[PDB]
Amino acid sequence: ASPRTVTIVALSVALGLFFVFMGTIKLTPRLSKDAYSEMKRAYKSYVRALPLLKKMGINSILLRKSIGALEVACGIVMTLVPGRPKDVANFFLLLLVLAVLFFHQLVGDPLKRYAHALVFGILLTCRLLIARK
Amino acid sequence: ASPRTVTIVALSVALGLFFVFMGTIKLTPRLSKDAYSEMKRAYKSYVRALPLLKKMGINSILLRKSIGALEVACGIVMTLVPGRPKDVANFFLLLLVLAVLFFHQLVGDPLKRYAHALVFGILLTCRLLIARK
Amino acid sequence: DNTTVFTRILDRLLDGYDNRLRPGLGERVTEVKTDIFVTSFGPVSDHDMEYTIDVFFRQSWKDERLKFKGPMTVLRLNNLMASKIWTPDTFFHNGKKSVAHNMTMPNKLLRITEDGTLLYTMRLTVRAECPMHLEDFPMDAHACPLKFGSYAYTRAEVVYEWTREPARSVVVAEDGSRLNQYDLLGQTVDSGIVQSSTGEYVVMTTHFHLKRKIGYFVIQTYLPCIMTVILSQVSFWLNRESVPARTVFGVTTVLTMTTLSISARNSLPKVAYATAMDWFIAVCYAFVFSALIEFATVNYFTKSVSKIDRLSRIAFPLLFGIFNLVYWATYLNR
Amino acid sequence: DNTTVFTRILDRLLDGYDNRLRPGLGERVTEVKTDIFVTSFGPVSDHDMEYTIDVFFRQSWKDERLKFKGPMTVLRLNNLMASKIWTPDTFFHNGKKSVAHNMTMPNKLLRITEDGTLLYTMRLTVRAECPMHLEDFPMDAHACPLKFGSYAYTRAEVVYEWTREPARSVVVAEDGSRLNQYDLLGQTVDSGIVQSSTGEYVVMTTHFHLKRKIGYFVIQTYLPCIMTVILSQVSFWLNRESVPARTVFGVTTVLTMTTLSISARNSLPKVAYATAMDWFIAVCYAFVFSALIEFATVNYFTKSVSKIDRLSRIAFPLLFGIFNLVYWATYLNR
Ligand SMILES: *[C@@H]1O[C@H](CO)[C@@H](O[C@@H]2O[C@H](CO)[C@@H](O)[C@H](O[C@@H]3O[C@H](CO[C@H]4O[C@H](CO)[C@@H](O)[C@H](O)[C@@H]4O)[C@@H](O)[C@H](O[C@H]4O[C@H](CO)[C@@H](O)[C@H](O)[C@@H]4O)[C@@H]3O)[C@H]2NC(C)=O)[C@H](O)[C@H]1NC(C)=O
Ligand SMILES: *[C@@H]1O[C@H](CO)[C@@H](O[C@@H]2O[C@H](CO)[C@@H](O)[C@H](O[C@@H]3O[C@H](CO[C@H]4O[C@H](CO)[C@@H](O)[C@H](O)[C@@H]4O)[C@@H](O)[C@H](O[C@H]4O[C@H](CO)[C@@H](O)[C@H](O)[C@@H]4O)[C@@H]3O)[C@H]2NC(C)=O)[C@H](O)[C@H]1NC(C)=O
Ligand SMILES: CCCCCCCCCCCCCCCCCC(=O)O[C@@H](COC(=O)CCCCCCCCCCCCCCC)COP(=O)(O)OCC[N+](C)(C)C
Ligand SMILES: CCCCCCCCCCCCCCCCCC(=O)O[C@@H](COC(=O)CCCCCCCCCCCCCCC)COP(=O)(O)OCC[N+](C)(C)C
Ligand SMILES: CCCCCCCCCCCCCCCCCC(=O)O[C@H](COC(=O)CCCCCCCCCCCCCCC)COP(=O)(O)OC[C@H](O)CO
Ligand SMILES: CCCCCCCCCCCCCCCCCC(=O)O[C@H](COC(=O)CCCCCCCCCCCCCCC)COP(=O)(O)OC[C@H](O)CO
Ligand SMILES: CCCCCCCCCCCCCCCC(=O)OC[C@H](COP(=O)([O-])O)OC(=O)CCCCCCCCCCCCCCC
Ligand SMILES: CCCCCCCCCCCCCCCC(=O)OC[C@H](COP(=O)([O-])O)OC(=O)CCCCCCCCCCCCCCC
Ligand SMILES: CC(C)CCC[C@@H](C)[C@H]1CC[C@H]2[C@@H]3CC=C4C[C@@H](O)CC[C@]4(C)[C@H]3CC[C@]12C
Ligand SMILES: CC(C)CCC[C@@H](C)[C@H]1CC[C@H]2[C@@H]3CC=C4C[C@@H](O)CC[C@]4(C)[C@H]3CC[C@]12C
Repeated sequence: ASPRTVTIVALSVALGLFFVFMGTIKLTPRLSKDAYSEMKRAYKSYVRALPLLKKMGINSILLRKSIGALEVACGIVMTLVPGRPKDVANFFLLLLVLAVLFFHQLVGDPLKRYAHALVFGILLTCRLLIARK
Repeated sequence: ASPRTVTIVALSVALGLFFVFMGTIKLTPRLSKDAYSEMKRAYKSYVRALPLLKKMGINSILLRKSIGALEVACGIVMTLVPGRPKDVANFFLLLLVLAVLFFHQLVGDPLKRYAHALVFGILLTCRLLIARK
Repeated sequence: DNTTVFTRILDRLLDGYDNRLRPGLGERVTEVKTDIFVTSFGPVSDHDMEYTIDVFFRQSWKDERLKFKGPMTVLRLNNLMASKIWTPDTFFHNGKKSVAHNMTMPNKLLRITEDGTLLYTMRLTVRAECPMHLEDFPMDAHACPLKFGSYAYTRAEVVYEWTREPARSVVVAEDGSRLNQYDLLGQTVDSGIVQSSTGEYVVMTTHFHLKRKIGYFVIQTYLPCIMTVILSQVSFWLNRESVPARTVFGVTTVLTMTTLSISARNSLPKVAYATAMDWFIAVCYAFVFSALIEFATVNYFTKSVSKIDRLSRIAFPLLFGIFNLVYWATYLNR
Repeated sequence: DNTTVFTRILDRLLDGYDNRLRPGLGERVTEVKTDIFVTSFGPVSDHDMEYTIDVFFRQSWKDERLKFKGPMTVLRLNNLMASKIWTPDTFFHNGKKSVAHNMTMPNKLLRITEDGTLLYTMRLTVRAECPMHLEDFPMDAHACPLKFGSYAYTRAEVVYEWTREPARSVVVAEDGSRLNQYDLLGQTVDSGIVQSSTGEYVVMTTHFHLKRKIGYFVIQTYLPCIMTVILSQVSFWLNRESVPARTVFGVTTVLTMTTLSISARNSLPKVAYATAMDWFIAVCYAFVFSALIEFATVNYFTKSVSKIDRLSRIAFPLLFGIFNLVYWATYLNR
């Protein structure tokens, strides 16, 4: 098939495959218990570094669940469901990566920690640019 | 008259008035002997920091004279002579400011020293953008 | 002839003198008047959370056992005499009782007045611990303490008082500042009490109030970030049909912010908590990232000037301008 | 009983001993074998062009006047004995004859072997001058010397030799590195002669070869500048009818380069000569400035896609790419 037809599918599947994988880590430690242990530490700092976020009754557990819930929900959509909802999921992920990148940069973590999110941020938007002809 | 008609004349006269003033300093110390004394020091460093420039027989005295000669020649043109040559003078000045800014940045001088050149660089190009309708 | 007279005086003073007993051990409390002249306020070490200071430490007290009468009302003697008599064991300690690093030169001038008053000064270089709270970095201020007192004598045996008005009893040399990235706004002088396992001791304290200078970080980090945010918003004014150009714009600008963010903390120590600078960088990163996200939305609806671009031309500059006003007002009004 | 035997031995050694005369002053040349163990290579101070080093300085020589026979073949004595006998007056001097700062601890172990060989080691902290040539900064390397020798004895009276193979006679501790922004590639050991006003002296020299680490400056300066240059060239791909947008692009990018240039040398000392970094920044500034100059030319001929833009799309990236290859190849192949 055309390179555009093949390329879009690979990015759409891969990003949903990777982002759902990340969402599982924040929720179920079965895939990698160590990853969840360190991941919860990161989200403990973020809320602790965003008092007003914690002044409205929002805790790290609620924060961790919400982000993981949307990534998996949007990740599977970008893998299986075609059409306009597939692109809508892409936009929502684009609205979470900056929040993730707004948290990592709000704690001064090195590049290696948040490199994966940034790389997929470029691919995530690049997929949207090739949403339709 | 129209603001554009008034504005262009002011910039064209002012830049030629200021740049010819600078060109005089590099040549005749009568206006300010101290300025020439420090100015020659700057051009001594630039050639000394550009060996190949001095490997072709070009000295600071020749360098100092040439830049001053073109600024005054182009400065007066931008003040009195109208038409296409007036704009041609503007382009040549734009081709000297970077050379001046390529020398000041090649010696690590503070902002105060080369601030005047940068400010007129913005105005010098801005005048060209309003060369004609 | 002159030496013989002074030799007899020294012998008389030391005849029957017990340096093991403090003056007034059975009659009154020995009052020691102290003042400090800071010849230079050494550099601050952020990594070790300590600072160095060179001072002329002057101490004065009355010892009636050393009364004399002679041709001179004051005896300006060699510092060797100090070791031969009893002197307070004052030391500089960081915290509660841990004596801080001290480097004392051999010279320790001793002057005895006919009334029995002693002046005892020494030249010291003291390295002291100054714990720092870097939450407001680089707009933070610290109160570096300097604590000293008796090691063995409790408040019931030795008490320290300032020679004159407490504010005037600690003097900082005009040109003694050795600070590079800090400004010494002033100091506050105070005294307190500490109860340790060995008893209760009088502690004399001075707090030096330091304010970080933001000029380095304004040039290095804040200004490049602000221009980058402004630079990113120029894209809203470009035509929507320049997809290759604007995509490179978005990606390149995000890369630049990433580079700036990495180099900002390259120098700072790895502190767990987030600083004020991190919040500013993170917000700027979101603005640059969002600028590119805005274009992706615009391209999706590209079949006229996009309405999203027209609104972004106002919302983005407005919010960023408001954020700067709150941020700078919060960390500068203090 | 044991003390009496050793007391007699010490008395016998010092009986008729003249510490004012070096061994062999009338028969041969006293050969001193020396080796250095660097416990830690202290920090380098660029501003003062000096460095600190903590070492165990070991010296060995034979003094036939100290021969003995007894139950033990070696006498591991207290360092107090060293002051009672003659020892070389070795000192560490920076340059020709100026003794460098030395801080020696009281402990100076002395061991005398039955054969008459002496081992004399001391713990020293030496601050030494290391003149630096920063022309290739931050890709520069320096050879910081450490020179020591006799202060009063000429080569005709005292000569220094390395205890073993010269390379193996200077040992650096594996974890003693205290360098932050430098890498210790190695050291070279050598000896020479200096002729001063007081005579001719043997000087033992060691050069420590240091290489600056470029990682900090790559992140802080080079990368932001490279992205800015690339960012500026994106303008050639924008349509010529966006004069307000592209003018803001040119001016803003020039401002960013100006900000980056200012903060690059904020930390470096004010050296008269230009460094390698300055040349890179200056060239990048010209490229950014020229990008805006190119648009001014294009607008002047705007009544089709400009031919100047089409050519600039190739010339500018090509020249900048070539410049990087020559620049990095020049300062890294060394
Ligand atoms: C600061 O200035 C002081 C004074 O010039 C320097 O010397 C130290 O002075 C202290 C008194 O002001 C001393 O306490 C300290 O050494 C002490 O030694 C005691 C044992 O006495 C033996 O050693 C001393 C010193 O060599 C010697 O004179 C004596 O004849 C004996 O051989 C220790 O008991 C004492 O420890 C104290 O603290 C510990 C903490 O855990 C307690 O457990 C003990 O009960 C006791 O209270 C202490 O070690 C002097 N030290 C030295 C090296 O001279 C300091 O060195 C200066 N500071 C620095 C950083 O250099
Ligand atoms: C390095 O290590 C040394 C040794 O531990 C420290 O002490 C210095 O040792 C030197 C010998 O190695 C001494 O020369 C120097 O002091 C000298 O004093 C000579 C005069 O003698 C009087 O003073 C000494 C020291 O107090 C005393 O012991 C003696 O009884 C006398 O009172 C000076 O002539 C000599 O000057 C030399 O250099 C000048 C240079 O212009 C020449 O003009 C002279 O002709 C002469 O060659 C020198 O001053 C010891 N100094 C001290 C302070 O102890 C050093 O201090 C260590 N270095 C540092 C930086 O601390
Ligand atoms: C037309 C557009 C062109 C865009 C070109 C982009 C090129 C890449 C852009 C560079 C931005 C990132 C630069 C990072 C440099 C430092 C990397 C590094 O050191 O990584 C590891 C270790 O890395 C190394 O040891 C060297 C790695 C060399 C290989 C790098 C490969 C980079 C590939 C970039 C690909 C970009 C593709 C873009 C496509 C649009 C350590 O992480 P730190 O950066 O030190 O983390 C911060 C830690 N601290 C704050 C404490 C200082
Ligand atoms: C839509 C586009 C918007 C563009 C907005 C641009 C705004 C200005 C851009 C800022 C770039 C320059 C920032 C310079 C900051 C430092 C200035 C400074 O300290 O100046 C004096 C002293 O200045 C002061 O004491 C404070 C000055 C405050 C007032 C500044 C006014 C700035 C006006 C900018 C106007 C821009 C107009 C742009 C129009 C297109 C000392 O010089 P240094 O910068 O230290 O020189 C380097 C020395 N060393 C390397 C050794 C560290
Ligand atoms: C659409 C465009 C809008 C532009 C709006 C501009 C608003 C005004 C600001 C313009 C530029 C201001 C540049 C200020 C440079 C200050 C340099 C500096 O170091 O200042 C220090 C004072 O501190 C500051 O200036 C702190 C930062 C001030 C604010 C900087 C940002 C500008 C204001 C916010 C702009 C928001 C733009 C929003 C755009 C949408 C002085 O340090 P010191 O004297 O304590 O010691 C320094 C040391 O000795 C070495 O020299
Ligand atoms: C149109 C796009 C063209 C792109 C061309 C790309 C060409 C390849 C380069 C891609 C990016 C390379 C990024 C390299 C990052 C290196 C980070 C670093 O610190 O490297 C040091 C090694 O030194 C370097 O890497 C020096 C710089 C290398 C070159 C950097 C620029 C890229 C090459 C030139 C690009 C030209 C682009 C032209 C565009 C028209 C390692 O330091 P250290 O191990 O000695 O100690 C560091 C310390 O421990 C702290 O961590
Ligand atoms: C932390 C959170 C960050 C979030 C960043 C989000 C950036 C991207 C925002 C996109 C909003 C619009 C989504 C699409 C909606 C839609 O239906 O758009 C199509 C039409 C316009 O169609 P056409 O006229 O272009 O053909 O659209 C319309 O008719 C209506 C368009 C409304 C646009 C509203 C734009 C609001 C921008 C706010 C920016 C805040 C930045 C804060 C940064 C911390
Ligand atoms: C240190 C020195 C730095 C110098 C930087 C100079 C930047 C600006 C260069 C402008 C060159 C062109 C001047 C104008 C000549 C001219 O007549 O142009 C009009 C026509 C095109 O007309 P139209 O088709 O646009 O209507 O033009 C033509 O028909 C011919 C156009 C030829 C364009 C040549 C462009 C070459 C660019 C080289 C860039 C090197 C950068 C090096 C940086 C260190
Ligand atoms: C993701 C969105 C909701 C974040 C919004 C953040 C808002 C509420 C602002 C208001 C006050 C701000 C805080 C004010 C002061 C500090 C201390 C500083 O050392 C780290 C950042 C931190 C902790 C800020 C984090 C962000 C903050 C909480
Ligand atoms: C204005 C134009 C003609 C400048 C062209 C510069 C060319 C010839 C290049 C070739 C080799 C370069 C030099 C190579 C090495 C150094 C040492 C460095 O510490 C400062 C820059 C300096 C001194 C360079 C200056 C620029 C240079 C002379």
